[PDB]
Amino acid sequence: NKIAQESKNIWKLQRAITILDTEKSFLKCMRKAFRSGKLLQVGYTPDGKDDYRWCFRVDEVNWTTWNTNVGIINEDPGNCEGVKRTLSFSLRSS
Amino acid sequence: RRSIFEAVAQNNCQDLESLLLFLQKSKKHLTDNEFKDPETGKTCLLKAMLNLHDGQNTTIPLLLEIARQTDSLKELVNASYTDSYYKGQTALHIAIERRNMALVTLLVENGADVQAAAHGDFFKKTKGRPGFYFGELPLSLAACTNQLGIVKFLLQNSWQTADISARDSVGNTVLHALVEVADNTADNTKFVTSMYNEILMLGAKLHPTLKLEELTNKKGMTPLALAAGTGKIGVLAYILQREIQEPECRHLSRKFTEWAYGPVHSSLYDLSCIDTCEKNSVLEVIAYSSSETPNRHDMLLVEPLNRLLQDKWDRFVKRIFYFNFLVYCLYMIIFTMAAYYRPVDGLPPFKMEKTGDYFRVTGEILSVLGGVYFFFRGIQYFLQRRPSMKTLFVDSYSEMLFFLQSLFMLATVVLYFSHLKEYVASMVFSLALGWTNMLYYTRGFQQMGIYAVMIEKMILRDLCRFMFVYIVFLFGFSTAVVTLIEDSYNSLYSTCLELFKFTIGMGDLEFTENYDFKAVFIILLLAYVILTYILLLNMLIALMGETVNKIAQESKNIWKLQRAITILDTEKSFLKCMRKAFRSGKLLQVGYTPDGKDDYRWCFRVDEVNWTTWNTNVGIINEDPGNCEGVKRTLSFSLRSS
Ligand SMILES: CCCCCCCCCCCCCCCCCC(=O)OC[C@H](COP(=O)(O)O[C@@H]1[C@H](O)[C@H](O)[C@@H](O)[C@H](O)[C@H]1O)OC(=O)CCCCCCCCCCCCCCCCC
Ligand SMILES: CCCCCCCC/C=C/CCCCCCCC(=O)O[C@@H](COC(=O)CCCCCCCCCCCCCCC)COP(=O)([O-])OCC[N+](C)(C)C
Ligand SMILES: CCCCCCCC/C=C/CCCCCCCC(=O)O[C@@H](COC(=O)CCCCCCCCCCCCCCC)COP(=O)([O-])OCC[N+](C)(C)C
Ligand SMILES: CCCCCCCC/C=C/CCCCCCCC(=O)O[C@@H](COC(=O)CCCCCCCCCCCCCCC)COP(=O)([O-])OCC[N+](C)(C)C
Ligand SMILES: CCCCCCCC/C=C/CCCCCCCC(=O)O[C@@H](COC(=O)CCCCCCCCCCCCCCC)COP(=O)([O-])OCC[N+](C)(C)C
Ligand SMILES: CCCCCCCC/C=C/CCCCCCCC(=O)O[C@@H](COC(=O)CCCCCCCCCCCCCCC)COP(=O)([O-])OCC[N+](C)(C)C
Ligand SMILES: CCCCCCCC/C=C\CCCCCCCC(=O)O[C@@H](COC(=O)CCCCCCCCCCCCCCC)COP(=O)([O-])OCC[N+](C)(C)C
Ligand SMILES: CCCCCCCC/C=C\CCCCCCCC(=O)O[C@@H](COC(=O)CCCCCCCCCCCCCCC)COP(=O)([O-])OCC[N+](C)(C)C
Ligand SMILES: CCCCCCCC/C=C\CCCCCCCC(=O)O[C@@H](COC(=O)CCCCCCCCCCCCCCC)COP(=O)([O-])OCC[N+](C)(C)C
Ligand SMILES: CCCCCCCCCCCCC
Ligand code: NA
Repeated sequence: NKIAQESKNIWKLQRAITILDTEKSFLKCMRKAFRSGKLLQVGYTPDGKDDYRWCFRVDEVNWTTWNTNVGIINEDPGNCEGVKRTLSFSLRSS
Repeated sequence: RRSIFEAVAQNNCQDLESLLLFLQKSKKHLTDNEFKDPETGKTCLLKAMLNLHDGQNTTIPLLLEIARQTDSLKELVNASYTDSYYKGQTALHIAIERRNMALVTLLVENGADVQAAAHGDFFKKTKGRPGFYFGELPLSLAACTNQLGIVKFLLQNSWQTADISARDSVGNTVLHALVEVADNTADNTKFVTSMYNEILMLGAKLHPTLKLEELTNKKGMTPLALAAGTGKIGVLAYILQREIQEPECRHLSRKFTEWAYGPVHSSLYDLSCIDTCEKNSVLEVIAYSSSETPNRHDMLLVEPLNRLLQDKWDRFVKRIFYFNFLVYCLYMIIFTMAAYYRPVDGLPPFKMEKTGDYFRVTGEILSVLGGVYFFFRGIQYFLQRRPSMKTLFVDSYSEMLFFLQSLFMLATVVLYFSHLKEYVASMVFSLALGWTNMLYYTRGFQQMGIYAVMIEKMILRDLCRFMFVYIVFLFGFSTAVVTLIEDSYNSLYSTCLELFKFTIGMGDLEFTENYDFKAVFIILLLAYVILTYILLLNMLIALMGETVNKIAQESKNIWKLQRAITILDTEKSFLKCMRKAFRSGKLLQVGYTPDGKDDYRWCFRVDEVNWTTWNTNVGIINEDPGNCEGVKRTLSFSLRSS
């Protein structure tokens, strides 16, 4: 009754140590780890240069915060992965 | 060009007038079409609303001025993305997502078709990829965006009115699209049911002779059946308990009141598209659902579906089901005597000598008939449904075990005429399956049915997890024991068989002296009967208790679905026998159709009592002056007038 959630979270840590050891066992085999991510332009660095980062995408849905004039959206004009986007001349300026 | 999207992007309406002057001197028409952003199809208009600032660019008014003076205004507003991934997303769709009431007004003045189909892959069904499906049409975008002002606008603006009845690529109308977008969360459910009401009410003000909910998409699905086939319980609950108090939108109600004498009030639920209807019944779509199909088990707790099935149960299916249990018991009593009293001398088939040997053949012939019967009922279940390989093994646990029983029967026939003693091997399995399959017929009984659902769940989560680890340990230490044994229990079967005697409490810790190391032999069995008997069996009990605590309500709602599939199959088995299903309802006048004619509907009565809403000047009561079934009523000259 008590260890139901604790056992699920020891499991995910067990699986995690397997994920890491698998990565660390194959620095030579395949190449490294397949990088688990993508190098995306989130914006611009404060010195004006590009801010490219290895970033993980998580689609999310929200039925309460409808309007939310974000602006902080980094590539709105293309609205997905698709092909390369516009970068949205909003907040970024460089 | 390059600088135009730069200037349409940057809110700077000074350089544009210089290019109003430029495009004047060629044509503006193809040149804007040549100034569509390649690889996307963005003319300058779509670019503008993308890069807005506080709800206005201030180039959007100007870019309309370039297009109204100089010819061909339509090809700027009717324009859209050209790519296959945003195919058909006109600039009108943009204003609806960015929640700009104004720009929806501005564009529709200048054309901007309100029926532009946003075909693009971003705008298609779930796809397992990023995207938002709303129904491809701007009216459906507004409904799925919490823009009720933009809904009412696009239907009565002044110039071009949206079509409530129009369909998308997949045939889904707006209301279908309100079902596809639901996600079984409260705030979505609060909304979609609110917005489902308004368009559904609006479609009685405009186009008062349509009945939107009867509209079927490409897959022949209505918004109700699509809510039931896709697991949408909140929308289903809304559509089914729908009561609209407005006069000219009362016929669109679905939960009526027939009388209210004090706290008592008798409600009527329509049964259109729930009972054995034409295309897709809500009971069939719920009962015969694929296994993913979320909330299969909760969609029937939505009133009146419990009472409606419990009505069918108590009226014709209960008396038929108990006859099915009887004829199966007799069948099991007859295949059991025909097997108990089998020949034990010579090879099959076996000639007849005495009268006692005649009775069994009547029991053996008659026993094969049921195997043929339960064999075809499994072929019918296959072709009447076409279940996928997944659904075949994950929710059809009954039909598997009656069909499987049938296969051992026919194999018992193939071998009884092929001169082989292995008919007995199949014949005893068909018995053991058969008697275990009386646990099927515990589903006519609430306490025994729920009991047998728990048996199902225990087998699948608790015992299958158990028997993996137990067989790993068993075979594990078994090999370690027989390896140690030297010349008898020097076998892997007899050691695996002796190590299974421990769990059943029949384990000798000295079933061999034919070894050379005794510490090794007993440390290895103590290791076994601690990690299997003490630990893993008593752990199993602990897991079951955890399970029973959780599946209490889930097992009651798998039971009601089990019973429901029996109700439906009983109906569908007797299209010819009695007549159909006894109709489970009554044809009552709920009111008048908006064209003045009678609104007769097959409706289910539910008496209800209320000790809080005492006064409730309903008016929506449909036959108050007679206050019950009784004899025919007055119809109550209130709200109805025809
Ligand atoms: C490599 C091997 C290849 C094998 C290929 C072929 C495999 C064929 C068998 C597969 C199954 C083998 C047994 C293990 C699985 C579990 C069995 C069990 O509990 O399923 C309960 C079943 C429920 O019904 P339903 O389906 O209507 O319920 C569904 C269901 O709840 C669904 O989730 C709901 O969504 C849906 O609404 C609802 O409707 O209830 C009965 O089936 C009646 C009771 C039956 C008795 C239950 C006890 C155990 C029976 C099996 C043991 C038989 C003993 C004799 C064996 C002799 C030979 C060794
Ligand atoms: C030829 C002779 C053949 C053998 C004799 C049998 C012949 C065939 C017999 C056919 C008739 C079936 C029994 C009907 C009993 C009355 C119904 C009733 O009111 O039940 C009550 C409970 O009662 C139980 O729960 C009883 C036990 C249920 C398990 C099955 C017993 C079957 C009896 C025989 C076993 C034979 C085994 C096989 C033997 C080979 C009501 O049910 P409930 O719990 O309230 O749930 C109902 C659902 N609801 C409440 C949500 C609405
Ligand atoms: C040799 C070892 C044998 C057992 C190995 C088993 C595999 C190893 C590990 C299993 C547990 C981990 C896997 C989980 C799978 C989840 C997906 C799923 O649908 O699972 C289903 C079956 O999942 C099974 O694993 C059942 C497979 C065997 C069926 C029973 C055969 C009899 C076994 C008897 C023991 C003797 C064995 C034979 C004699 C030795 C159960 O999930 P569900 O029903 O969907 O639950 C929710 C239902 N709902 C969505 C409608 C609410
Ligand atoms: C699902 C079943 C439940 C009921 C059974 C419960 C036990 C598990 C069932 C297991 C099924 C396999 C049984 C043994 C193999 C077949 C016979 C054979 O040829 O054996 C050979 C292999 O000799 C060994 O010592 C065995 C080596 C490993 C074989 C099994 C692999 C793992 C199977 C899964 C293991 C479980 C863990 C993983 C899965 C959870 C020799 O041994 P023998 O048999 O004597 O062969 C004749 C030799 N003789 C000529 C000298 C006489
Ligand atoms: C939904 C849930 C309910 C339904 C459940 C449905 C059924 C569930 C159960 C399923 C289990 C069915 C197993 C097969 C049939 C019995 C074995 C057999 O035929 O033995 C024969 C041959 O056997 C061998 O030769 C096997 C050799 C490997 C031993 C491993 C299996 C031990 C069997 C027991 C494991 C118990 C494990 C208990 C826990 C799993 C007899 O052997 P023998 O000729 O006298 O001696 C040869 C010895 N030697 C060849 C090895 C040297
Ligand atoms: C979980 C992780 C892995 C764990 C690994 C664990 C294993 C580690 C251990 C490894 C060592 C195992 C023993 C090696 C062999 C010794 C000799 C032998 O077996 O028999 C000899 C003597 O037989 C006897 O019965 C006399 C006593 C023998 C020594 C007993 C040591 C007990 C250690 C307890 C340690 C507890 C460890 C608890 C571990 C939790 C030979 O004589 P026989 O002909 O066979 O005897 C029959 C005649 N008689 C009836 C007169 C006796
Ligand atoms: C409430 C429910 C549960 C309780 C009651 C359960 C049922 C009654 C309880 C127990 C049964 C008691 C024994 C029966 C007689 C022995 C066998 C026999 O004579 O014929 C054969 C098999 O028998 C059959 O296949 C069935 C028919 C038997 C013959 C008499 C008519 C019975 C009708 C029953 C109608 C169906 C059942 C009733 C429903 C319609 C024998 O075959 P043989 O190869 O010649 O073997 C020699 C046998 N002898 C030497 C002994 C002769
Ligand atoms: C010596 C003895 C003297 C006394 C004799 C006493 C005789 C005693 C009586 C019967 C003995 C056995 C005869 C066959 C019936 C087998 C059992 C059976 O059908 O159970 C069914 C009841 O069945 C019914 O309610 C209808 C009766 C069967 C009609 C067809 C018989 C097969 C003929 C050939 C047809 C070939 C073509 C097939 C298509 C027509 C079970 O009900 P169900 O609702 O189906 O539920 C099970 C299915 N499910 C769980 C998977 C959902
Ligand atoms: C889904 C499938 C398609 C469905 C639609 C169409 C279905 C087909 C239509 C009609 C039915 C016909 C089916 C084929 C029967 C062929 C004969 C036969 O099986 O003999 C078996 C006998 O039996 C035994 O040895 C023990 C009992 C097992 C028999 C299982 C048969 C049914 C399948 C149940 C599966 C259980 C396992 C799954 C559950 C755990 C095998 O042994 P044998 O051959 O007699 O060996 C000696 C004889 N020999 C020398 C000639 C070799
Ligand atoms: C106990 C039921 C019958 C067991 C034998 C099966 C083979 C067929 C027997 C009768 C012939 C049927 C066509
Ligand atoms: Na014991």
